[PDB]
Amino acid sequence: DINVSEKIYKWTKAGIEQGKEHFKVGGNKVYFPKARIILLRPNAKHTPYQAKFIVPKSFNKLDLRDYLYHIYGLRAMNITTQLLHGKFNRMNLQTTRFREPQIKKMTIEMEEPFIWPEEPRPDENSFWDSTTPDNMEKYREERLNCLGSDANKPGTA
Amino acid sequence: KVNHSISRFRPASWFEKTKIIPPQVYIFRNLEYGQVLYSQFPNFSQTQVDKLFVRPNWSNRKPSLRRDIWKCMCVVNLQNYKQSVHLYQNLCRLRYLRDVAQRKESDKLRKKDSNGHVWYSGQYRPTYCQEAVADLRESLLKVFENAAKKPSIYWEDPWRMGDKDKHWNYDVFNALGLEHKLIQRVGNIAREESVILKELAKLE
Amino acid sequence: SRGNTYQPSTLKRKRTFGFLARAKSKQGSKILKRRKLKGRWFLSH
Amino acid sequence: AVPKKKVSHQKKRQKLYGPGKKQLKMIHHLNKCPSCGHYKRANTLCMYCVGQISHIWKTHTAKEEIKPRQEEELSELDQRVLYPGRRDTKYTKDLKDKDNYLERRVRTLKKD
Amino acid sequence: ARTKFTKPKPKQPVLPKDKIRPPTQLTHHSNNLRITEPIPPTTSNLRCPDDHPLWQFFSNKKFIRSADDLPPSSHIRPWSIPELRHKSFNDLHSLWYNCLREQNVLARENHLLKNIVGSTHDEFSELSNSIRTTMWQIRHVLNERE
Amino acid sequence: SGSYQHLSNVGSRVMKRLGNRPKNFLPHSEKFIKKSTPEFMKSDLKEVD
Amino acid sequence: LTRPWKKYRDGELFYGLSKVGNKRVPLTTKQGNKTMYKGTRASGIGRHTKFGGYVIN
RNA sequence: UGCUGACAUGAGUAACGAAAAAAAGGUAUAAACCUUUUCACCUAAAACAUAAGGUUUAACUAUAAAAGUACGGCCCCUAAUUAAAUUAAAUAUAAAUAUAUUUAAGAUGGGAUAAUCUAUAUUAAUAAUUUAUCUUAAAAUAUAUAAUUAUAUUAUAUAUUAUAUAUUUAUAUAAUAUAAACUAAUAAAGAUCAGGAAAAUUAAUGUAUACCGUAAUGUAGACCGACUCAGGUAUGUAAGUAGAGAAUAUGAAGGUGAAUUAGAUAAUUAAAGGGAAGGAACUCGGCAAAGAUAGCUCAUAAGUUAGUCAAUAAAGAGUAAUAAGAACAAAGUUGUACAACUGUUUACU
RNA sequence: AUAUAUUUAAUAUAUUAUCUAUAUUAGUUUAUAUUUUAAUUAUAUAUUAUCAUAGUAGAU
Ligand SMILES: [Mg+2]
Ligand SMILES: [Mg+2]
Ligand SMILES: [Mg+2]
Ligand SMILES: [Mg+2]
Ligand SMILES: [Mg+2]
Ligand SMILES: [Mg+2]
Ligand SMILES: [Mg+2]
Ligand SMILES: [Mg+2]
Ligand SMILES: [Mg+2]
Ligand SMILES: [Mg+2]
Ligand SMILES: [Mg+2]
Ligand SMILES: [Mg+2]
Ligand SMILES: [Mg+2]
Ligand SMILES: [Mg+2]
Ligand SMILES: [Mg+2]
Ligand SMILES: [Mg+2]
Ligand SMILES: [Mg+2]
Ligand SMILES: [Mg+2]
Ligand SMILES: [Mg+2]
Ligand SMILES: [Mg+2]
Ligand SMILES: [Zn+2]
Repeated sequence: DINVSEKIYKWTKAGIEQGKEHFKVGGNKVYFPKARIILLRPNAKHTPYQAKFIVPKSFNKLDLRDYLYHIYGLRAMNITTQLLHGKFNRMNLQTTRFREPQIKKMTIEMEEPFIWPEEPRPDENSFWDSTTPDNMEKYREERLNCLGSDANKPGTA
Repeated sequence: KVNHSISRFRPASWFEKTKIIPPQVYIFRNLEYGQVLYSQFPNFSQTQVDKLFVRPNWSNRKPSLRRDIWKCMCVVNLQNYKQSVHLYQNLCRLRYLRDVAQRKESDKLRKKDSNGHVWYSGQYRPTYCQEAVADLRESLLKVFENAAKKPSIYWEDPWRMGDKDKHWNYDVFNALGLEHKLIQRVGNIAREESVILKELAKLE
Repeated sequence: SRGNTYQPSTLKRKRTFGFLARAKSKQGSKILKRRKLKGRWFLSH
Repeated sequence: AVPKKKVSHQKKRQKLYGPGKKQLKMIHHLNKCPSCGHYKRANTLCMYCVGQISHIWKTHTAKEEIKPRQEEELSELDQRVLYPGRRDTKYTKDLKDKDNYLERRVRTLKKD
Repeated sequence: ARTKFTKPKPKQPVLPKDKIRPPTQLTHHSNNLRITEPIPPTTSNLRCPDDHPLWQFFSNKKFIRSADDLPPSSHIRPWSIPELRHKSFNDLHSLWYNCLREQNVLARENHLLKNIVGSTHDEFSELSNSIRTTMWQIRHVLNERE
Repeated sequence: SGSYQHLSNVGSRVMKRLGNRPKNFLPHSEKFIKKSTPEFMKSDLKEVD
Repeated sequence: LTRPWKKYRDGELFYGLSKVGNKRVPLTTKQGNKTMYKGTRASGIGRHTKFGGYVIN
């Protein structure tokens, strides 16, 4: 016989050949999952063969793999988890400290390369014009943090 | 007892005596900094890393041995063990040149980011990988100049090598049987990478 | 030179002043109840 | 070591604005610039003209912006794939808006 | 420490010429190697499949659903509980999965809207909420039947 | 923005406090809000709960 | 300077808006000793081994 | 010497916290941001890896990637210890509770295998306190006439070549191959202060490898000091040249040149350098500041509790050095009082 | 070595400019040094500079 890694590889290959699961389906069935996954844009370090998702904080690597296969017919060969730090944020400064969410991301290596559709020109799509909200924010800041004779100063926003 | 197959630089004679694997060179990515590490074997220790990164700085950090962040990029099969060895040596030389002797020239070819540092996303720098490809190609060319099994470069990813035109279309390569067969994705390519490598070796 | 009397270590601080430490002992329970009655938002580390 | 009494409005005024030493003088010493009849300080090069000259020198003695050989013919899609533009931190953003914290030399009036 | 006195001892007899071994490796470098500009990877080398299952995270092949290309709330209505009540189990399951899929596409889009542009339009969010309501109704019906 | 707040609900108590502002100090917050909005967005009518 | 738009010495922090704050707050995975393991309702999957491994069930 | 708020006065005063900067270009926007070059500073660190810590400070939202082998946690196992937990009647007690005994928890420690890469699961049967590795012996190299003299070598850590046995892969053998340091493993062994605790084998059947830590900062602007505070803060590597050393000098590489600059350098202050003739005349008191004629090798009295204790003795010599000529180690002799002595003490007189 | 002109029958000679004194391998684990081997990888060459309390000392 042969060693464990090799065996695993063989199993995976067999699964692929079959056109079924390339991993031991857990004998633990959930019928109506409420989980959702966010498909993220790829970083400079990720290849086109890698894609990554924001997944539930309580999501298992195995579970993600399973989920992708069953719901989307996607074979994730290798999966890597990255849990992110929650940074302390506070709004007023008179209000309490608290941490922002611990968020969990997962990179998956697939066989077939994907690339995103190119993001819209800042005009053709109403929503993805990133300027107006920034402007609004700026205006708000001006309104709040102008104290005396800066009330007269002409608006930047 | 202490010195394993990886512990030392291994010449052609040693390989012949042993015959563990076919004559080839392995090239790995650092998957996080974006560095690249060459080797005569599918594994690698600290010593090799040290040899490769003699003069690091904030931009070119001495990378860790972190098992997980070293993923295999290239496996380049040649005809002779000696040839393979030569190629490996050339790669090392190129790396050295890039680092210490002709750093400035190298810099003058990289991509910058307004400030004028080498372009980065986090601590990942794309350019190193590119250099390693280019450098590798150069080394191969040199080897062939110096110079029947047909040579092949097994790629992690078809994407990673620029294009079949422009580069990889030198006459010398054409004259020899330089092939560009991508490795099989099929199973897990990170966890079961060693196994895959072994299989590849067996194939030749 | 005095002044630096608090020498943070997360283990020690959770183990001594933490919620679980308080809740485990009768005196601790009293303290927690007291803080609840005052309406403190934070019952202990 | 210490004031015995609160110093009266008068007294402080006279200490401050009283003597000549402490007063700002009027810059009498200033004259026409030979190249453009604007005001300039005497015995001093006009700051506009010199600046202009410097600019011209820069334009002429401009160093060749060493653009890499690869990135010039690098497909737009390919570029996007490679180098995706991140969001910059607050600090970086602040640094970028130079106009906010950085001053451009003002031009004098025309002497008559 | 070194001082006025200092007799520096020689290194070694360096084993007389004849006694040494021949080095195991003789020819090393290519004393002629050029530093060439890097070769950036190109996407032309790929063949991105059209029916790739990751396209299922987008509406059609589109980064953002435009305000015009969304289903307006005047037309769209969430499923009723009573109506659902007479639906097979399999069909219900299918519906649920569809809903989930839809949410995912909305979800990604919503995230993009929030994190990057920083918009407050929340159409996507509303849609997601509606979907969630339907899902919960379905769940309730399933429980009820049992 | 660049937050991830949407994916979580954290500082729930704090949110509740800031969401359910007592109604007698509603004039305060509203004034501030009015101050920090452009003329075309703002409306003279009082919101209902 | 740390930041060139603030030349003069103000009441500004090297980073953030206030050093102090409520320290009595639920701790996450990121804080604590090496030995502090929090976990995130992800693995009641298999069983730990006598030696350190993990056998999935 | 009311309390809270606001606003003055001192005052546009002191200070802006160990300090090396310059030019050109970004940018007819820059003392302070970035880039290049020059110069400097730290270098057994101001470097590179890390532990703890913390308003994520990072090279950032498209974000810190692990089946495991010079990867950590959890997990198994316990230490110190802890536990409204556990034995008509465990024992005792105004209540609270306390106690011994079991059970569980508890790292700062222990925990199979593994690049000629490795499998932890299930079932069935029957260690180490400290410290040293000398002397001898063996063989090797040269003088002299088998034995003497002098010298280095002597337990382990690979590669190459040549042989004999299974059949290029294995086994064993022989020969060849530097120095001073360090590491690990081996064996042997001296001291009294006598040196942790806790969880078996074989066979059959198995394995799809979970969770979390991972940025940067870490002799510090990112911790503890109310401050971007000359304080406090754990571990490893710490280029060569030199030398007994991690001393001291330099500094290859890396890093850094800073939330104040520019001038001027009065009196005066601090921290230094030099000083004729004097040499303690100063002063409470040689306080302070001078003052070192080898750091290696010799040579070193009285006294004495016999310990080169005194002793690193003073003086003195050998090598080096003849008035021009690094830094660091090294600053005398004697009497008396008190206390044997090394230690401990009033964190902040 | 490369670049640029010259002569020669792309090659070689010589001129000018720029850049270069490296690097890899052996010698039983590591690191450094030495010597070999590889390579174009050098001067008991002139003159400087920096640091060591102005590095130290003699004059000034
Ligand atoms: Mg692996
Ligand atoms: Mg305090
Ligand atoms: Mg206690
Ligand atoms: Mg603090
Ligand atoms: Mg931490
Ligand atoms: Mg009163
Ligand atoms: Mg005054
Ligand atoms: Mg004054
Ligand atoms: Mg002053
Ligand atoms: Mg300062
Ligand atoms: Mg400038
Ligand atoms: Mg040193
Ligand atoms: Mg560091
Ligand atoms: Mg236990
Ligand atoms: Mg400090
Ligand atoms: Mg007197
Ligand atoms: Mg006197
Ligand atoms: Mg001394
Ligand atoms: Mg005493
Ligand atoms: Mg120095
Ligand atoms: Zn003018």
